[PDB]
Amino acid sequence: KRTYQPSKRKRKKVHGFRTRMSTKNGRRVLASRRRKGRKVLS
Amino acid sequence: MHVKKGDKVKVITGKDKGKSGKVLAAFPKKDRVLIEGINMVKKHTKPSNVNPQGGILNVEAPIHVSNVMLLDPKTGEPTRVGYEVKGDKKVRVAK
Amino acid sequence: KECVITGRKSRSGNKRSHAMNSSKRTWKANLQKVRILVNGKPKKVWVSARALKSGKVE
Amino acid sequence: ANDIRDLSTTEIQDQEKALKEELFNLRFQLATGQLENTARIREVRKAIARMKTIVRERE
Amino acid sequence: DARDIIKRPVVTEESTSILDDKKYTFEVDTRATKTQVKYAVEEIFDVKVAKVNVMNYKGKLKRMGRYAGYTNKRRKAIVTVTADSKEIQF
RNA sequence: GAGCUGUACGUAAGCGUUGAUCCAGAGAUUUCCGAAUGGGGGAACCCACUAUCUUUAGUCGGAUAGUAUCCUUACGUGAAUACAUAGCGUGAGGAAGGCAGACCCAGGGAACUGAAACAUCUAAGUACCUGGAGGAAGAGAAAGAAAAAUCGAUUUCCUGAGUAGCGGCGAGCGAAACGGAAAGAGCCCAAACCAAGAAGCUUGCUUCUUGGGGUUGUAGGACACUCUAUAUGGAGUUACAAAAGAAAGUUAUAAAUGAAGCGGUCUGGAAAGGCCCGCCAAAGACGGUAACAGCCCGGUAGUUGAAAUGGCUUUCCCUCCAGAGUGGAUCCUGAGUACGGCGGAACACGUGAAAUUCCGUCGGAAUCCGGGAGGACCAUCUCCCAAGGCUAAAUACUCCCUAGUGACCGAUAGUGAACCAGUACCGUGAGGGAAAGGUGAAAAGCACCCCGGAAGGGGAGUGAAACAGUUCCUGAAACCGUGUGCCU
RNA sequence: GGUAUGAGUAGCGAAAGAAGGGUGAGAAUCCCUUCCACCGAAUAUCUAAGGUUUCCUGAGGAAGGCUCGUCCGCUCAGGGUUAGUCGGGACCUAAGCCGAGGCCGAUAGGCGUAGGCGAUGGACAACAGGUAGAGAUUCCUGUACCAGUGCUAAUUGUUUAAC
RNA sequence: UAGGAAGAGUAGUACUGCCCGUACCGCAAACCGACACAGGUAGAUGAGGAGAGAAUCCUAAGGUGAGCGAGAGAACUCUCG
Ligand SMILES: [Mg+2]
Ligand SMILES: [Mg+2]
Ligand SMILES: [Mg+2]
Ligand SMILES: [Mg+2]
Ligand SMILES: [Mg+2]
Ligand SMILES: [Mg+2]
Ligand SMILES: [Mg+2]
Ligand SMILES: [Mg+2]
Ligand SMILES: [Mg+2]
Ligand SMILES: [Mg+2]
Ligand SMILES: [Mg+2]
Ligand SMILES: [Mg+2]
Ligand SMILES: [Mg+2]
Ligand SMILES: [Mg+2]
Ligand SMILES: [Mg+2]
Ligand SMILES: [Mg+2]
Ligand SMILES: [Mg+2]
Ligand SMILES: [Mg+2]
Ligand SMILES: [Mg+2]
Ligand SMILES: [Mg+2]
Ligand SMILES: [Mg+2]
Ligand SMILES: [Mg+2]
Ligand SMILES: [Mg+2]
Ligand SMILES: [Mg+2]
Ligand SMILES: [Mg+2]
Ligand SMILES: [Mg+2]
Ligand SMILES: [Mg+2]
Ligand SMILES: [Mg+2]
Ligand SMILES: [Mg+2]
Ligand SMILES: [Mg+2]
Ligand SMILES: [Mg+2]
Ligand SMILES: [Mg+2]
Ligand SMILES: [Mg+2]
Ligand SMILES: [Mg+2]
Ligand SMILES: [Mg+2]
Ligand SMILES: [Mg+2]
Repeated sequence: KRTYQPSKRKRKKVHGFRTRMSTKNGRRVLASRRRKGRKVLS
Repeated sequence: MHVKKGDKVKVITGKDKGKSGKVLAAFPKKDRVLIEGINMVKKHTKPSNVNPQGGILNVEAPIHVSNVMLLDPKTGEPTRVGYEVKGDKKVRVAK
Repeated sequence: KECVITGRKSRSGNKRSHAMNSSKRTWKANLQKVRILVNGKPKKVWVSARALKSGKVE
Repeated sequence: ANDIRDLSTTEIQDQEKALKEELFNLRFQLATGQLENTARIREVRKAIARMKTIVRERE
Repeated sequence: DARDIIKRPVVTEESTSILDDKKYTFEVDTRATKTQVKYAVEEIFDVKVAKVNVMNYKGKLKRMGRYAGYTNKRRKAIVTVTADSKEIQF
């Protein structure tokens, strides 16, 4: 039994866009990933 | 460009220098120009839809415009070109 | 959490040992919850003991 | 364009309808592989656009 | 409008095989409800619609030399016209 | 002004001198997500209500608009509670979020490290977080600097000076004024008092509102007195009050015109090169063109140019405006302030002999005969007038734009990234993060034949070259082979 | 970064195959047949998660497949997923999360009331046949059910109270 | 029950019923394990004989012969008698 046990919902609830937007530090992450020009935030 | 399709030009550089002809096409994006009977290439053509028998076709390939001078239809000489405004539209003039 | 009159509030500085070790601390205002009329309407607000001294009305 | 400006709003509205129907039938023929002049499509699209533009300029 | 709701007919071995069962297959707007399709088809073809079945096709992943991407998501409607209705042509 | 329908080494249908494609200004359209704001949500989805149309025989459908929260404000309604007030509703404004990791101000604020250990100290008020944000910010018109018997707001640069100083007097930290420059600009309140109200009983006196007045040092103002202005003049949206518009000029955002060699020969695949002749030059910039071009092309110097939009500068309009002198009877001149104790911090200055400045806490002046500073403090002298506000320029930085420059790089360099790179890939995630440029002048990109299922090859042909053959300039070394002169 | 050496070496990942016929340039390895052998509380049949086109058909055999390959979960084209009743939403709430006002707090924020969201639970109406290259309680035939809507017809209310 | 109320039910008849998912794999070569990896992966069903049994052995339905082979039958190693 390996460390990554996938779940569509858990993925989005922990790491998803709305969760990132729900906190100041999550918004910092989005700002940082935009500044670096990532294709994919969240 | 200083020449357009239908103009008679002299060729002034290359293997066909001294030969004159009628500009058949102009490719202004590439500053290239197709002259009748100039820069003839041998295209090794597979049979297809157009040219169904195929064959080694002798046809014209484009020359860089800077290698043709406009033939003044008056004196039949190569010339540089000016621009003069004649009432309505501007027209090319010779030297 | 600040005096509504004077703006007094927490500010930081050093605690110092006899040996001059420094460690961060605050000074808090001597804020008191009191009923005063802010915009005519009386309500409970933080006011500094200093601001209540003499002037101001509860 | 100048010809469109001649027409009344209501008349342009009816000219649009016709063009919308035309565009629909072109796309239909195209999907059934019964359309040769495929350049017609873009013209009609542009036309519709032109007509909406004039109507919006009226107001 | 109704001709924005119906995009184009769907001409495949499957879609053609049910043109005799009075079942016509269309590509419709991806936001269009099957009710919007039922009234759209009635406004364009002057038919009487019995039922409209609809399915969402997600885009298919296609590579063309290093560059990979998705074809468009589609909404496909199968419109069954009543037994007394006129037929659509194709 | 003749071609055009982006790339990219396709087919098709078309468009264009009745002016296309293309270039610049203005406008229109601008799905959904996102502060996201009708409610919800696992971003790019789901589900409504209220009007007003619309469709159907009616459900079922469609279109348009409105509907978040808080703050301020007006108007309504309105509990316990009688008046009220909270609360609730509606209408106006406003905010929200983002970011140029820069610069700036503020709140909060490390540690490694140095001190050859380490605790005071250093690193360092740095990194970082958070807030405010502005094109700059901050500072700023003396309760200043000084000690000539004098300076006149602030800021930045040079200098003073590694000085004076601070410092387990260790490591280290380290000024300022004077002098020299850049740039310069000054102003408005609070209060006496005056007028007109409202609110109060202080009941004819006080306390709030709006206007006038008024701004400074042995003084200024109020206040009396007089002299001239009541826009004659003056000033202005960069402070000094604040909205407005016009016009002309200019700059930017597209462009136009623009001299002179097809010169003769040589080599060559090709001449811009050699040799020999000319010419233009306010143009011998740069680039391209089959090798190196002032005279071939795009251009270049010079000279013209703008319908539209924006910027700037003048001028007009428009708006706004009182200044001198003479008297110090009386009045006013920033109060929980200044100062002080205690605890901290900032000052180069580590509590010291510690002035000066700020924070928390407590105590707490004088208030014109008054007050502050000159590095404990007192006296004298000198200079200054705090506890209110505003203020351009010289300064800092560069996500950007335009024009350029380089004894800067040239594909392992230079950006991580010359190439569809923050991509692929790795990671649950934050985050980490590559490799990879060159056919030819032109595709002229190898018809045709031959072996082969193809791949691949050999001919033929194109080309200057194909040992330039679609990852194709050059093509080193390792390494892998075939052949053979000498040896074994 | 390239290329050696080790080296034609270790390894080629649990397992039963055989022949005949076919296909094809080519066959231990693809297709068919027959026999044989293996699993059978599974090595069968469903379904959820997760994956996301791998599914079907035709063509292909560079690379991938530890060999081969005519084959393939690979490459290239075209296709393919049908619901009032199945599962989810237009219903419900649990833990938990958010949270108007509010309370607390250098900033940032933390907490929390009303109110929301949130299944792993509650509620909730469809069955049997057929059909097939690729879906099927979804398509078709038959027979139903749930919720609505009008339209005809009587029936009964039409301000003392049917509903 | 508080409230609201002239339309309500009954019968027949014919219409109306949205969005999302639906392919395929799913004890696996398609999921988690870098692999076409002896591992891991919740739930429903899970036949017969002998049997208490879902044990065991052999079988049914159904599924499969497992992506290197041909020989050889030394040492040695492993797994077995
Ligand atoms: Mg993973
Ligand atoms: Mg469906
Ligand atoms: Mg919304
Ligand atoms: Mg040391
Ligand atoms: Mg010229
Ligand atoms: Mg020659
Ligand atoms: Mg050369
Ligand atoms: Mg050159
Ligand atoms: Mg003092
Ligand atoms: Mg002290
Ligand atoms: Mg200090
Ligand atoms: Mg003193
Ligand atoms: Mg004190
Ligand atoms: Mg002194
Ligand atoms: Mg001193
Ligand atoms: Mg004073
Ligand atoms: Mg590089
Ligand atoms: Mg190189
Ligand atoms: Mg090469
Ligand atoms: Mg060996
Ligand atoms: Mg061996
Ligand atoms: Mg072996
Ligand atoms: Mg195996
Ligand atoms: Mg068993
Ligand atoms: Mg398959
Ligand atoms: Mg192989
Ligand atoms: Mg195959
Ligand atoms: Mg049915
Ligand atoms: Mg709860
Ligand atoms: Mg609750
Ligand atoms: Mg819910
Ligand atoms: Mg199936
Ligand atoms: Mg299925
Ligand atoms: Mg496995
Ligand atoms: Mg288990
Ligand atoms: Mg069997």
